[PDB]
Amino acid sequence: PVHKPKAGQLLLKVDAVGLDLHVINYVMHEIAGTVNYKVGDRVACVGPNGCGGCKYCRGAIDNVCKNAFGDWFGLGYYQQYLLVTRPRNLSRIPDNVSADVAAASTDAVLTPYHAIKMAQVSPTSNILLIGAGGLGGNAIQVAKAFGAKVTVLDKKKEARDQAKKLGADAVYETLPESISPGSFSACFDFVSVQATFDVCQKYVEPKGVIMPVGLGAPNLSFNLGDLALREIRILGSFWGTTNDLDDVLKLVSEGKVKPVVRKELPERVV
Amino acid sequence: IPSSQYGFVFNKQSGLNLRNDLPVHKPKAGQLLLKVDAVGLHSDLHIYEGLCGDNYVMGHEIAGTVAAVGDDVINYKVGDRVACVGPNGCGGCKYCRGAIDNVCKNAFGDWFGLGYDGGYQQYLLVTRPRNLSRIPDNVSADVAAASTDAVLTPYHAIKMAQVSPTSNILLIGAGGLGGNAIQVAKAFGAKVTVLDKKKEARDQAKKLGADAVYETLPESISPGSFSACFDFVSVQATFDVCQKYVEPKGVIMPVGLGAPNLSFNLGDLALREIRILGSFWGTTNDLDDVLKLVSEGKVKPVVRSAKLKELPEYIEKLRNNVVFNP
Amino acid sequence: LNLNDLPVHKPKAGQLLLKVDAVGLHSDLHGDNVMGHEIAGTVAAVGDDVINYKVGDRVACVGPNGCGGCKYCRGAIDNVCKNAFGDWFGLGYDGYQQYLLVTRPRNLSRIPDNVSADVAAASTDAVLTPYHAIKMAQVSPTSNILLIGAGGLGGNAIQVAKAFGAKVTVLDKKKEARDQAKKLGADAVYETLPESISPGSFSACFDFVSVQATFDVCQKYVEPKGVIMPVGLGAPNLSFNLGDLALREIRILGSFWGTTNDLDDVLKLVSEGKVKPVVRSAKLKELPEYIEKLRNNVVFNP
Amino acid sequence: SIPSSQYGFVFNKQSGLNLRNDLPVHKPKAGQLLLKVDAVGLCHSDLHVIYEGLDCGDNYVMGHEIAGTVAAVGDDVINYKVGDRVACVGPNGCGGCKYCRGAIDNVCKNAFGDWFGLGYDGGYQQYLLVTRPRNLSRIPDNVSADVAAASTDAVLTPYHAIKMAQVSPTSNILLIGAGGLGGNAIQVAKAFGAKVTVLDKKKEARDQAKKLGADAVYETLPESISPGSFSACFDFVSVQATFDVCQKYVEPKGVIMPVGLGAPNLSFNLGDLALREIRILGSFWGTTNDLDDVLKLVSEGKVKPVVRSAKLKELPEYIEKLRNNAYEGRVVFNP
Ligand SMILES: NC(=O)c1ccc[n+]([C@@H]2O[C@H](COP(=O)([O-])OP(=O)(O)OC[C@H]3O[C@@H](n4cnc5c(N)ncnc54)[C@H](O)[C@@H]3O)[C@@H](O)[C@H]2O)c1
Ligand SMILES: NC(=O)c1ccc[n+]([C@@H]2O[C@H](COP(=O)([O-])OP(=O)(O)OC[C@H]3O[C@@H](n4cnc5c(N)ncnc54)[C@H](O)[C@@H]3O)[C@@H](O)[C@H]2O)c1
Ligand SMILES: NC(=O)c1ccc[n+]([C@@H]2O[C@H](COP(=O)([O-])OP(=O)(O)OC[C@H]3O[C@@H](n4cnc5c(N)ncnc54)[C@H](O)[C@@H]3O)[C@@H](O)[C@H]2O)c1
Ligand SMILES: [Zn+2]
Ligand SMILES: [Zn+2]
Ligand SMILES: [Zn+2]
Ligand SMILES: [Zn+2]
Ligand SMILES: [Zn+2]
Ligand SMILES: [Zn+2]
Ligand SMILES: [Zn+2]
Ligand SMILES: [Zn+2]
Ligand SMILES: [Zn+2]
Repeated sequence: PVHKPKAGQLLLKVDAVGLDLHVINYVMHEIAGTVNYKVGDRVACVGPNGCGGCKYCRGAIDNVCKNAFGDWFGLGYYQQYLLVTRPRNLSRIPDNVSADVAAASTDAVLTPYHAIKMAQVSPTSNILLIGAGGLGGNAIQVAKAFGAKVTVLDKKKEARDQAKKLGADAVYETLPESISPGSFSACFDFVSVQATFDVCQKYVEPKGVIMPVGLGAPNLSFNLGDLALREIRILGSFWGTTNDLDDVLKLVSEGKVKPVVRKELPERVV
Repeated sequence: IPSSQYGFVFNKQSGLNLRNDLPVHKPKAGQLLLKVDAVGLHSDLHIYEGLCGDNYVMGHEIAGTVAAVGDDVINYKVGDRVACVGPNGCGGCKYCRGAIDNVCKNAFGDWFGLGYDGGYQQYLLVTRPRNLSRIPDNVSADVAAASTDAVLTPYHAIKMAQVSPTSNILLIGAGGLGGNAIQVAKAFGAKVTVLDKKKEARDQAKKLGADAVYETLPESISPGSFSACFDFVSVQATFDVCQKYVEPKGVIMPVGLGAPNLSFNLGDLALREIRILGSFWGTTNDLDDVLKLVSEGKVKPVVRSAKLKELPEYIEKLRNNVVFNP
Repeated sequence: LNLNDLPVHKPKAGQLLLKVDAVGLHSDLHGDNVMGHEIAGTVAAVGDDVINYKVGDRVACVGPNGCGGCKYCRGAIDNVCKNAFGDWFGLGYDGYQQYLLVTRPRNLSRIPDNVSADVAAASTDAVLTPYHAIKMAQVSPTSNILLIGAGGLGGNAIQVAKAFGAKVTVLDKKKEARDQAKKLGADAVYETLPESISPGSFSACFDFVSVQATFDVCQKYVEPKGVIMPVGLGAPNLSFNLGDLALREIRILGSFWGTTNDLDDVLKLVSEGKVKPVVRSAKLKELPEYIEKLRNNVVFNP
Repeated sequence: SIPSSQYGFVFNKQSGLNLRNDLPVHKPKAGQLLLKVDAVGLCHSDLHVIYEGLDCGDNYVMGHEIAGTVAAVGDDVINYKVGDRVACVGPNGCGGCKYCRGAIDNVCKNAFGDWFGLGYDGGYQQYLLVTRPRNLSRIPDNVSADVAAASTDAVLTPYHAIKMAQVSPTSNILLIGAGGLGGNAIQVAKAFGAKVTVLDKKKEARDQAKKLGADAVYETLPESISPGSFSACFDFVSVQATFDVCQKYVEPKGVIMPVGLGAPNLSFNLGDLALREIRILGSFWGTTNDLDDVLKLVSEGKVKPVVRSAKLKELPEYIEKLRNNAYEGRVVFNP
């Protein structure tokens, strides 16, 4: 029961789609396919699907578009053909990147890329990442590509092992006593419960940044005296922008990031 | 809304000519039709000097009222008052996405009234409504039109230079753009010193709020003491004053077009880490900002109105040294 | 810590001696073994190596008193120097006296000629602190800001913010603070934001109170990508809604006192008439009387 | 122990750079230290001083790329002790002005004419008196003095410029010149994640650029390279012809960094700079924090400066060689 219109629109034949739990009348957001654009172009979808006409979109921040709330690809707006209403929200897949890898890049890589870029990570950064799963594992690779030294905390042995293979410079279950408090230029929390926030706050340096990218609790608290006195910054981050997706696919193209991609959906995988 | 209208079309072979038999386009999905309320008129003269297009309605300073909208237009509705963002960016490239839709490669040759159709007509088809800015209720269409370049352009430069209330700036040339620059810079809280060779421009500069105005900087002004220098003339001599009087780590903005090339002293630029920044027109978001400043009374552009049919008479006048209502 | 035969130190090579002209007095009420952290004076003697100052220079002290040698100080962020914790002027290190030894002259700001020592002293914290926060938030003439709490700091914040060209809305529970806020140039002043103010509409929210309720207003009214600056210290911990912070990309930025360069900036604004701190003068010997008064709730010439 | 006399190379406007065997060795005062020089680099900037009248003062020991070991300290010095290995921050900032306080101690007004080996005494000698020990950076254990010396300028200068340009893993950058500075710039830029294209007029510098990790190296950019396609252009030569290539190939809103000093003046096309919003950013040397960052990159193996050593007495021979562009990479001298 398919669509087919195009006035300022295009038609995308879906080649790969990635797989929500917190969510759980629209087809359900990690999309790569084939058709500023001409038939045969390979493209990936920028989930936040910004309007393109507001101050946020114009802007460089099309991910926080107020007009598109409730109209994100597969989350307000898993199917064989997708009529793309707003072709501005597409990114060209490079020739050497497969549709499967592109699809797996549209969120699992895009999201930590956007946060790392926001934090202004550089080859002198000394960063802490908490949680090395879907997002976290890609965050390791993105961070290393920015030149950073990367320390990973994860409760799960297997995630610690994967983190070592993906290039982390140190991996631990808990930070040992020899790690000085106040020594990391940035802390990225992919878990975001209170305990994990409190470690970011203890181990972030003065003027450093805490990026609570995970969504593990509805509220978090920070110590105010400490945040003020040491000028800590907490920056929210959501998904990514169209330009960020271009950047991600370039990194993936150049071999700097290799996402791990693997419909019994009910039972990252693409 | 009518099916025909009048307007002034430019052709490389025969200049700018009245046509009273022009079509009025129906918007497609994604487009809108603007009823032109005011359209401003030196860049149109440059036309006589051989610059940008071939068979387009001129007029690049445009204010109007949305008359009809296509499908898939959700940001605007009939009756909305809007001003056009001249560079008319594509909206799909990295520059536009971006925050720098003023340097869009895909829109070169497609700017409003300078390659694509503009405001010297009654009804303008806007192919890219993203390139519109809402006119506040207390701002007239005439003043909005006069803001779309004369205020937009210096505002874009001043914002890029990151001027603040601790800035100590030098502006060279207080004419059309320079005078508006004075007002914009004061609204950012800056101290403003103005150099102009013409007595009348110096007088006007005082009236517009400059803190000091001079023909030449006196010997008591220390070299290396201004945080930013904006040069609205841009010949070598005025560049050299910017370079001598800019502070270390300060910025020179050569916003005028008085010479095709300018030289800088390299040892000085390097040692004192001087920055030279190019600036062109402005962005959509800059226009929103400008209209807010105008709305709040912080900037008051100077504008006289006339009927669009009078345009040829005023073109000759400007050529020998104003907005239009269609 | 009490009052008439204290010694006067001779500076070593890299030090200087400051003759105190004015010293300001809330935090004093709240290091071990001279207080007074809002200091203006005149250089009275310099040590052999000192090239940036000479006898007769009028200077104000930047309270955090950074070490000058660490990465934070080198840096541009001398206000968060780890080495100087416990060594701040009048809060761990020695203005409530006639002559102050400045170990570390980099932590001084030249007072402009047309600014009095009294005003300079009242600028060193009451103006410096909100200036530092406003500058960090990158306020501009297009900014639409909310300030909560219009007292000592908040009132100066109003004037600093208006100098940057911002539109300023003030919330305060106390009628008299609302009145002062109106006089100091705020564009709108309220006891509670009326229902007509749209949520998500302010580019920056500065909370000079910083209890939970006041944080929650900042979080409801800050626009996407906007900034919340919890400058007050009204609770030890505050909480934020995560989904909202992430989804709308809100930023919370800590701010502490100010830097040496910020103090140069503040004294320039004061010099140019942009900010006019409110100050009454008295003799330093009167200090104990004014301390009691503020408790049951001014600058001093030694 | 420490001798009371020593040898070194002094510059004077009247008679150029000359060996002297009767130089004093100063005893530090309270806040000072004495550095025994282990390695000192030679820079193309020494040539501008000797042969082009680039005026930095008169009558000082040259050598501005300095690594050594603390030989004695004055009474009040606690941050360093005898035996510490340190490299000098060339601009030798005052520490007390707004620029130094600041984060920009490289453009200190007070220190004009007082830079190590360029107004104040430098490293072409056995023992250097350091008046301001703030302007030192600790050499990590695994970094040799020769490499640290090369790092104080040949690496520091391009690091500072690259950082100022905000190079990232999505940057596509052009570097012109692959000698002392340019070779390091290659490695620094790769550590920031950039794609790097190099131009050099000398075959042996091109060959070295390839070995240092450049993604492309050319004499002249081929036709397949689109104008307006580089996010940043770093010119380590800075003559009009190389500036023009930066200006043709930089993207809109991109940056041109004229780090080299090959002409007294350069010109730009104004219409092009304005229309495409090109930025030209001056960059000088680097800062104390930058040097700590650089030595950490070198220590972590991300940057491996190309350096060959020689005895300080050989300096006049290597000066001639550099003047004729006769070697690649840096040469440093052991006193
Ligand atoms: N901000 C955004 O735009 C955005 C986008 C996508 C996902 N998310 C959120 O990011 C989070 C991570 O998603 P994912 O897909 O990578 O998750 P995932 O399940 O693949 O991985 C979670 C990891 O966290 C580790 N972990 C959990 N609790 C821990 C603890 N207490 N201490 C140390 N390690 C711990 C687990 O061992 C696991 O390795 C989720 O909360 C998700 O809702 C946010
Ligand atoms: N960030 C720093 O570096 C720094 C420096 C100095 C002081 N401070 C802190 O800033 C805060 C204020 O200091 P001050 O000198 O301005 O205090 P103040 O007593 O002079 O002013 C406080 C004002 O807040 C108002 N207020 C209190 N609670 C309120 C609420 N719930 N809602 C609305 N208004 C309320 C009061 O009516 C009064 O007008 C203090 O917590 C102080 O410790 C911070
Ligand atoms: N801005 C600063 O702070 C600063 C600091 C140090 C050096 N410099 C300047 O940087 C420049 C480079 O110094 P260096 O020590 O690396 O020089 P070097 O002599 O070690 O190397 C110069 C390189 O440039 C190449 N080259 C020369 N002319 C060329 C041209 N026209 N086109 C392409 N390639 C060319 C040569 O083949 C050689 O490989 C010098 O001018 C020096 O004065 C500037
Ligand atoms: Zn939008
Ligand atoms: Zn997903
Ligand atoms: Zn575009
Ligand atoms: Zn115009
Ligand atoms: Zn410090
Ligand atoms: Zn105080
Ligand atoms: Zn050198
Ligand atoms: Zn050098
Ligand atoms: Zn200095």
